[PDB]
Amino acid sequence: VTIAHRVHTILSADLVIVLKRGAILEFDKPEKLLSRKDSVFASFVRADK
Amino acid sequence: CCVQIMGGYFTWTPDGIPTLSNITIRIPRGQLTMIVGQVGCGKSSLLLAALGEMQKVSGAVFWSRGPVAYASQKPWLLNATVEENIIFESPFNKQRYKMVIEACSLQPDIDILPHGDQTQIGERGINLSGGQRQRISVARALYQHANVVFLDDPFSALDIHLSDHLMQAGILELLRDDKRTVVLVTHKLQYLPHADWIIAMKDGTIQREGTLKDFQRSECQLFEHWKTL
Ligand SMILES: Nc1ncnc2c1ncn2[C@@H]1O[C@H](COP(=O)(O)OP(=O)(O)OP(=O)(O)O)[C@@H](O)[C@H]1O
Ligand SMILES: [Mg+2]
Repeated sequence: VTIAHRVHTILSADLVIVLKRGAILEFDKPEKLLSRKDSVFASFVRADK
Repeated sequence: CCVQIMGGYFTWTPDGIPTLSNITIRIPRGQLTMIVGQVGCGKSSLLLAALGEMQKVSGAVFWSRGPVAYASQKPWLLNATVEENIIFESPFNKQRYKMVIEACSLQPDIDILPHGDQTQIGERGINLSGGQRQRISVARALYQHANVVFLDDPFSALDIHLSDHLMQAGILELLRDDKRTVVLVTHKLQYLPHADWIIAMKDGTIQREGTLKDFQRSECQLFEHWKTL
């Protein structure tokens, strides 16, 4: 169970869980999360890459 | 023209192995230069040697000494008032103070402190999280108002939001000074085409030095840099 300061390293995970200020936001596989573009994870991986 | 060390040999113990050997370093006047390398490769050691913390087995350090602002790798605060240790015995300036803090993004973290700005923290006061310690350590050097500011892995306990904010605001403010050299080492090569000079090293020994027209000499090292897109 990983905590990531590098969203690019967590990319190889089986399931990614996103956290807002106190709750999960749509735990899912990384592919769908990055493809949705509505995920905050998309903003992360796009501002970091 | 500024700080330079030709063929330096530095060590920790005068009987052990000469940890750093055959180094040639340059830091231009009023620029932004970074140092990178592997883990434990010796990226803080060169710096502490160029700060006078290592008996040089050989070589020659040349300056201009000066009250160089600094932030150790592990952030370290004082057993005193938050204002008192971010100021650090400087003539208090409301404008510069608030500007530095906004640059370090500490206002929402100050608001949660019981006495706000004048909260008495330290090893005797109330304790807090490593992110705030790191930000205070950076603010101490930013408010320091020294010619050669100097950082050591500030982007360690910081996420992407706060790292972006600090980098952008603080470092662009530093560059906004007519002449204010700042030297920060980091692991994220993300901000390479923002640094005016680059120093890469491995196993202590330096490899290359040059920002763009020198990063075109080989594809192995530059591909290693761009491995993370
Ligand atoms: N305070 C110390 N006392 C003794 N040896 C040290 C000390 N600090 C570092 N060393 C040794 O010197 C070598 C270089 O250490 P240095 O602190 O430069 O690592 P670094 O590359 O800056 O760290 P990081 O990779 O975490 O940024 C290391 O192999 C370490 O074993
Ligand atoms: Mg180090």
